Amino acid sequence: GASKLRAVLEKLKLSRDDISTAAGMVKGVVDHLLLRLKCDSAFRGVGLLNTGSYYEHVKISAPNEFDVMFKLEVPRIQLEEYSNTRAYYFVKFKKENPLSQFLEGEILSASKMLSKFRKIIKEEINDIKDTDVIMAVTLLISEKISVDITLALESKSSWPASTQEGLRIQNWLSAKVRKQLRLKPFYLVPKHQEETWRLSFSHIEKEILNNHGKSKTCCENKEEKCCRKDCLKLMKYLLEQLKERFKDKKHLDKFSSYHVKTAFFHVCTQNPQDSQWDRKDLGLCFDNCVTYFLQCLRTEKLENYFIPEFNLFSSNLIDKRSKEFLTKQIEYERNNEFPVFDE
Ligand SMILES: Cc1cc(Cl)c(-c2cc(C(=O)O)c3[nH]cnc3c2)cc1F
Ligand SMILES: [Zn+2]
Repeated sequence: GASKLRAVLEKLKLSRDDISTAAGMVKGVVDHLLLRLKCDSAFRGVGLLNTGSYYEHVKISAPNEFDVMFKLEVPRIQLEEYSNTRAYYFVKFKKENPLSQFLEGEILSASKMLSKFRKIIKEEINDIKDTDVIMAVTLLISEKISVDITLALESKSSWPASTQEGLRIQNWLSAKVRKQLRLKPFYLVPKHQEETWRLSFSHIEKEILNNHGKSKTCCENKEEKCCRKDCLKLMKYLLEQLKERFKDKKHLDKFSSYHVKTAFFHVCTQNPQDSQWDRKDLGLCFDNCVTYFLQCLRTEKLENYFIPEFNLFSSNLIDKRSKEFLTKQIEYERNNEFPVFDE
């Protein structure tokens, strides 16, 4: 039952001290690269974007994966939507800006900026090579710790129209809160071909996770302890284990913590009351997350949390057989009392 899930979470709590030291190994490399990129004309206004829990600047995507986001303040920015994709945009300017070396008429080239960014990193990684670190931009600190670095364009302007019906937290976190979060900046990340940038809102996650209840006092006292974070921790861990178990057959390579997070938060909108997340119902709640995620896998529909018209589970992004492989693996883990959590 819930007892089994609790022992998994307690096991995960002890490995938190090893990924706090690993977060430090990542922070040293990132601070070294930041003062290196800041001396450059193009990356003069480069800064670190705080997205997670460790130092705020470092995030976690898998047992050894780390996510770092380098922001770049881009004032006087005009966005042009690409072929009604709702998430992808061309970057255009409204004077003598430092970003001028990557322009092609009016369109700011993503590949041209990511080339200079990647080269400076590849250059200082060989400079301070007395700390084992090798190669959007992925590094590997001491044959174990993997770190994915992302160059983001910060826009302090209002969120584009595609987001209007996104962040449906009004009935959970409130309308007052949605308005305040929508006052925060948004980020543009190069696309994974065209010179387009994708809307990123990863920085908003830390805001909601540390203030996740309908009640302001959620998880501040024993009498109001919910199982929201625990369901996300268990949903994330389930995929990490499945990805490790089938790293041999490549079908789970496209699926990430991002898909697990999106689906979990959609269940938060679905279940806005803290009573729908009681700590005694850990098993029941985790299953509702598993069921919605399996419904997403089967229907080939997982909506971006900030852009409803953008499908993360589109045939274009992830193939149907990759989705059916995860559907049958999870369905099995559900029908075998989760043996991937065996200890
Ligand atoms: C409630 C909520 C839910 C989600 Cl899913 C995200 C979020 C968004 C992006 C993004 O690119 O837009 C992510 N990219 C990597 N992890 C990400 C997490 C932020 C939130 F505030
Ligand atoms: Zn809570």
